[PDB]
Amino acid sequence: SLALSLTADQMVSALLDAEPPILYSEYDPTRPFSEASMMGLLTNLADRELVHMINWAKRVPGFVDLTLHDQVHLLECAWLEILMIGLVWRSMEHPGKLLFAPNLLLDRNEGMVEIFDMLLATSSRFRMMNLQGEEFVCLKSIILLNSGVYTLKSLEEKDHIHRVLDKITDTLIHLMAKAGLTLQQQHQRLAQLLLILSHIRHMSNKGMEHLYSMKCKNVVPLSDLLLEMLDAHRL
Amino acid sequence: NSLALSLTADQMVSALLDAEPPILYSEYDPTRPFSEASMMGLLTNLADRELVHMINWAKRVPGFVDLTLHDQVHLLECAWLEILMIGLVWRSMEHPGKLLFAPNLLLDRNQGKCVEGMVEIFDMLLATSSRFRMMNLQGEEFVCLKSIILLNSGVYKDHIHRVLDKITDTLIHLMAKAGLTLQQQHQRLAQLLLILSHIRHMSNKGMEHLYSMKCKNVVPLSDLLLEMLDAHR
Amino acid sequence: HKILHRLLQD
Amino acid sequence: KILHRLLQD
Ligand SMILES: CC[C@H]1CCCC(=C(c2ccc(O)cc2)c2ccc(O)cc2)C1
Ligand SMILES: CC[C@H]1CCCC(=C(c2ccc(O)cc2)c2ccc(O)cc2)C1
Repeated sequence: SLALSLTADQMVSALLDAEPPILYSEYDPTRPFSEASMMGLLTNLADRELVHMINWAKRVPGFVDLTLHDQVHLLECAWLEILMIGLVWRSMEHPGKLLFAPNLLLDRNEGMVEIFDMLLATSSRFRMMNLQGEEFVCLKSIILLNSGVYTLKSLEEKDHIHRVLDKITDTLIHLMAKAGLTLQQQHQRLAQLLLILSHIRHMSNKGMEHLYSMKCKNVVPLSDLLLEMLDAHRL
Repeated sequence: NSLALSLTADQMVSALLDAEPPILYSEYDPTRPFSEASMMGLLTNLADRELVHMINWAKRVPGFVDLTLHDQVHLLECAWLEILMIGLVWRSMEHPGKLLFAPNLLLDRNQGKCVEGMVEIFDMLLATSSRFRMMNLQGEEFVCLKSIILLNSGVYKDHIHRVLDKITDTLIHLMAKAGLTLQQQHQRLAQLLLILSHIRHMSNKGMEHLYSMKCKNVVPLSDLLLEMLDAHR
Repeated sequence: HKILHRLLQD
Repeated sequence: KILHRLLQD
């Protein structure tokens, strides 16, 4: 693999160039919205983001080295996690608000509000740490590779994922050392970043519950792709 | 000011090791559980007793007692199944393909193959156990990870932040003490913390099943277990 | 109210 | 399977 041959700077450059764009929603301030229609907007937005995410994943160093079935599994496991850390990243500069889209900035106003507050808290954590763009793309790639690494010779695939994950770890430290952090500060910041991933996992799990609670209630037309991504978490 | 931050690394390790709860036994009777009633019966009884030890363990975790009572409640409600699971995974390290809920309660996936929607969580725990085993996870490292789970999982803040940093220093200290290079240290630190995301995932899937177990009528839940469960819903 | 509130005192 | 299709492209 060429992913294991990349320097930390090359790794960063690769991830930065693979970044998906920020998409617009169908939000219209002159148009009235219910909770049902607002979920419709987000569903539509997430569906279009998924297509970009899939092509982003293919440009994550080491990802296409895997079998298609393993590629499918990782994305099935991580898609809402990746959407959420993207949402949180976009919302850093907007305290108390979530920037779902450049034209969709929502503040806190069922347990949907709880998930909302959880996202706000994570965003608050990002800005207090002064999370960098180079760090963010590393974090996002880690989520993709790690979230499903533990759901014959399938172990060879699992080994490769671990080695790439080690590479991203090396890359994170490299970025922090370049930022002038002491060794103690590097280890502490590394831990801080990775602990956030546990929180992102939690929000994703809670998010899937609500989306499944949604789907069953007719309430909102889920897209064909979202239905399949969602169904993977039901088994 | 908390005395947790004033502790040396070795003192932090000693405090956590001393705070360790015991490994409890399940009820005897050598009947291998192959029913959803019997096995959930055994697991509920064990977890209920383990919870009481966990609560008193948490109070001996440096920094924890410095929090308000409500913050202590919040963290335990958020993390209790995670804490139970990482303990289970740790106990099962030396028994590949098996989960050691207790020294006299050793289950394999074929028993998990009962009970609707548990074999998946079973497999996840087995994978985590194997991972800890292949990493040669040490007891001193384990108690640091378990304390991190307690303090982090419901953290959403500055006191907890510094204590979490202190435990990070403690983990690094242990790895350096074990003779690891700087690169091996931060690589191992990353590997251990990434597993915590999987533990979180397994806990959330576990809550769903426990809630599912509750909604039916199979095992009487203790009032304590019911309140811990309700906190997640 | 909560059992946990009592147990954390003892 | 939509995801498998888009990945295979
Ligand atoms: C259900 C919890 C909620 C929390 C954050 C906002 C959410 C979604 C989301 C998250 C990030 C994002 O960029 C776009 C959309 C979402 C909404 C509907 C859907 O069918 C899929 C995803 C989900
Ligand atoms: C298949 C393993 C997993 C599935 C269901 C949830 C589990 C646990 C459980 C079961 C019943 C219960 O009321 C509270 C907790 C458990 C976890 C760790 C431990 O030391 C004891 C019990 C075990």
